[PDB]
Amino acid sequence: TDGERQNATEIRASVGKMIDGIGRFYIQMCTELKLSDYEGRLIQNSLTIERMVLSAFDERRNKYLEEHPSAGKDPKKTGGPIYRRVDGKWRRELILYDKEEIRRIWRQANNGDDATAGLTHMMIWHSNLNDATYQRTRALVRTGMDPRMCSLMQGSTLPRRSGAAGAAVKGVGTMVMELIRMIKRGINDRNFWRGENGRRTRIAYERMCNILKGKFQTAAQRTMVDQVRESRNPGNAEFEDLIFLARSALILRGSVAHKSCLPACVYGSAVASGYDFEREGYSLVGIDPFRLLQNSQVYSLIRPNENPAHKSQLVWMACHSAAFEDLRVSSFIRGTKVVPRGKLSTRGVQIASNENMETMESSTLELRSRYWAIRTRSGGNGQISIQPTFSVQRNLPFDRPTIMAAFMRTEIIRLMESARPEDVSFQGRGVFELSDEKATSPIVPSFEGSYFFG
Amino acid sequence: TDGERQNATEIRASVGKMIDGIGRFYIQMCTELKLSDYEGRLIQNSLTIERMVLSAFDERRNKYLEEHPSAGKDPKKTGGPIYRRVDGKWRRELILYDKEEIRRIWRQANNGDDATAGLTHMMIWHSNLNDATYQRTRALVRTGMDPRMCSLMQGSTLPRRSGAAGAAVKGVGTMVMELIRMIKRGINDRNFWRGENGRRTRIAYERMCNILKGKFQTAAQRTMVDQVRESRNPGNAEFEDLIFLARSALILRGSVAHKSCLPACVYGSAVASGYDFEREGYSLVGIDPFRLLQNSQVYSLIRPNENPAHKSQLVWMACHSAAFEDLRVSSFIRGTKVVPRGKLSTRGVQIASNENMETMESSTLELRSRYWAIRTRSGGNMRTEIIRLMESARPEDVSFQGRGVFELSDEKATSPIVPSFEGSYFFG
Amino acid sequence: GQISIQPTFSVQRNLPFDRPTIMAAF
RNA sequence: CUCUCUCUCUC
RNA sequence: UCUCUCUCUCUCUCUCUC
RNA sequence: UCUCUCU
Ligand SMILES: *[C][C]([O])[C]O[C][C][C][N]C(=O)C1=[C]C(C2=C3[C]=[C]C(=O)[C]C3=OC3=C2[C]=[C]C(=O)[C]3)=C(C([O])=O)[C]=[C]1
Ligand SMILES: *[C][C]([O])[C]O[C][C][C][N]C(=O)C1=[C]C(C2=C3[C]=[C]C(=O)[C]C3=OC3=C2[C]=[C]C(=O)[C]3)=C(C([O])=O)[C]=[C]1
Repeated sequence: TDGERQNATEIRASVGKMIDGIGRFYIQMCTELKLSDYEGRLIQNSLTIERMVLSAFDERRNKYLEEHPSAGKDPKKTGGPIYRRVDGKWRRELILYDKEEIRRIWRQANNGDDATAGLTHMMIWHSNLNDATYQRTRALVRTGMDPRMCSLMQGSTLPRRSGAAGAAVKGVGTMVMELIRMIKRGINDRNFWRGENGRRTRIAYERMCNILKGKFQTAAQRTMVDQVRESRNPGNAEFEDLIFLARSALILRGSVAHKSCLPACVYGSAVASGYDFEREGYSLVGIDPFRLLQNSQVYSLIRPNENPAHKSQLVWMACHSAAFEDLRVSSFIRGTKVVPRGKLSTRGVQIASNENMETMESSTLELRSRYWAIRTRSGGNGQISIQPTFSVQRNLPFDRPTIMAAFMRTEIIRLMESARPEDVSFQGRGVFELSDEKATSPIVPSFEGSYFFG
Repeated sequence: TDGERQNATEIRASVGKMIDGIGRFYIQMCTELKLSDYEGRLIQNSLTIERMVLSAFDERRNKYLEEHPSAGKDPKKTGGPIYRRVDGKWRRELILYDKEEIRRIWRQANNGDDATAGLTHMMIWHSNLNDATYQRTRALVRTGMDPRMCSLMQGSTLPRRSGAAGAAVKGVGTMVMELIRMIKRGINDRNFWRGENGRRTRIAYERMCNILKGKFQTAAQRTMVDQVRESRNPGNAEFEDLIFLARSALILRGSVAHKSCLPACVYGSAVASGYDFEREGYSLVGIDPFRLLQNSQVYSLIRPNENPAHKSQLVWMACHSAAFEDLRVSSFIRGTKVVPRGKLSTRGVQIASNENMETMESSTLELRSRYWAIRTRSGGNMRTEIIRLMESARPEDVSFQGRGVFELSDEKATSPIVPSFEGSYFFG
Repeated sequence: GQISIQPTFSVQRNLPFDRPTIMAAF
């Protein structure tokens, strides 16, 4: 430390510059689509604007669309549902925008640079919302994985375009699903793993195996992944071995990064208020997102016979990526009880085309938490040598068995049997108050369900 | 010898002039902060004064603060918690000072010269205190190194500003961690190692690899570190061998210099007593630090329900950089048993803002040792050969044969006192 | 359903899991 | 290596 | 002008088998 | 320019 303060300050400015671009871009798009303050703060409108940007920068898909155009949709225009309130009633009109026009607007907002970090940030926000709202058991079964490992499905909807940043936030289960699909295509297609393309697939297979390996914590799990990577022609043996690895991650949890990626409407309102993210800096794991949401008011479309609080809790859960986190800890931080998914009387945030946009009313989202905590990239759960300082005739002791010791499957099973659902993790770490911006005094909680998707 | 007597005497005077500058500057700042005799001898006050000077001379961070000012803090002013005792009770008030005014006071105390040696000496003292107090497994786990090699993290908190002198006192684990960060940055950023800045990074990578190579002793370790240096685009492979090299250092330990950097309060007291370090000379590895500590009285702020002896032991270990040394040898030198870190009923020396500065009392630190020893820059005595060497190594080979511990009255180190020797691991 | 947990916040809670069900399929 | 180095930083 | 003993309580990353 | 909690 005392040298990593500078590095910490550097990172804060860089993330603040990304947040500024998103807000500056949203403000520009709002004034170009002619949206009022209420419609500018609608979460549905922000979703459409964000998706338009992501599609405009999808180089591969856009190229495919040009070569093989869809029916009635030219591959040069994007858009989505824009909801406007006229005479008190809500109406939806599909907006079509040139991808070149959107790309220029985004680049101009970020001082002429591509700034793919802002795009990946929005993609993470969509992934968090998808994780908190929709449960993809059909993909789990279709790949052969047990549908019970939904706690490891973090960032399963993230597109491959989100590298590094996206890969850090995605979980063990999603990573294993990517490996399995690669294995299945190799088994079905003999040409796979062979030829010029097979070389490219092999390097891709190696890279995602390494990042999956770094996600684990126990040495036994890492050694098991290392073996699977070495397989030149992976088959059922690696298929089953990876399935065991995913099952092991339920007890020996991996390191999944958790970041609070907010909707662009929040950033747009903050930037329009004169707030300078680049100057004071930002952080996706600190108090900055929590403080922003406290002062930020966001509206949403509420379908008939839907509890506005439950939708607000769903958006709150997506904002902080707490879909798979303990209900008790989430309830403590929010201050109001968090309900499991089965007891949420609401459908997804995004409104469908076939929906009668005449019985729909709008409500303010209560994205306010009583407490604030630090998001963790870690899962759950001495000196062995000496360095002489004085010129004395002693003997320099060392722990010979342990040092030389570091020179499969039964070991992993033994590790999880010792583990019990009572071990205290993150000892001494608690939840702070919104007025405590420096994380000085933690508030350790004392703790009926704890599974959101239970 | 007989020609290095002059060289040794010359070096002693140069170090004494550095200590005189440190003492002279502390005296002026105490007189200029209006601190009484008791408050001046408080270790908390000395740290605050030391930290003010180090930040006043941080050109890079000061420049960044100017360009990108912080919130509520102007980048031209520095300071820290100053603890004043009036009416029996202690209170803390933040002092704000111009970094240029601090610089002028420091420069004037060194006869108008920058005297970067004094600043680095204070930086080593802070690192020694941090090493004995706090254990940084988070950085070890974050970089991918096994947290069990906490004995090689000597001087891990030292800023990069301490070159040469700083690198000599820092350990293999810190050097490896620095390289591993470079490798991690290079792997993540493809533009790393390329362009004009890549060339500057390459020279830094080479130079820090060279000092790591000189830190090692066995020919096998030097050759492997030589191989890691030759890599034009280091990656995961160079990641692994550096980790292996770090693990080998637990058995085939490197040569890490150990210097006794005392708090500035001790130097200020000595200079006020009339001691002329320039005339009498000084040495960071000899008896001079021990003889200074014997006659020096220093106070500290004690949190409620805290043993003063344990805090005094923590300061004693940080003073002589005995954080990673054998507890038996440390206990033998001090004369009172040194307790491991887990059994210390004390927190860090520095007091936080969120701490109620009203139930805090002060105690005298017992920084006196029954014996005194000479600090060492040495350890003790491809890849398959490296593993073979540490297999032959046993935790019973006697090192420093015939070299022992002397008496405070034996200023020439004539008659050694060899110890005969239940734990031995501070962080265990 | 869900039979495990993945912490997001740094708090002193205990990470629950359905131990009998996880070890049943072994 | 029982003392024989240090004038600072990718500034 | 910060804080901390003992697994990440904050150290991003400048997007994809294009 | 699509839609979906939970084979
Ligand atoms: C394989 C091969 O083919 C690959 O190639 C690559 C290169 C080419 N490209 C070019 O030239 C261009 C591009 C573009 C784009 C972009 C850029 C960048 C980023 O980041 C993004 C993007 O996106 C997009 C594009 C195009 C189209 C679409 O659609 C999308 C450009 C612009 O933009 O302008 C130019 C050029
Ligand atoms: C690298 C680049 O980018 C830049 O460069 C620049 C160079 C010129 N200038 C300079 O350097 C200067 C500095 C100073 C200082 C100092 C000196 C010396 C020493 O040692 C220390 C120091 O510190 C400081 C400074 C400044 C500021 C601050 O803050 C600190 C000067 C003075 O001081 O005056 C001048 C110049």
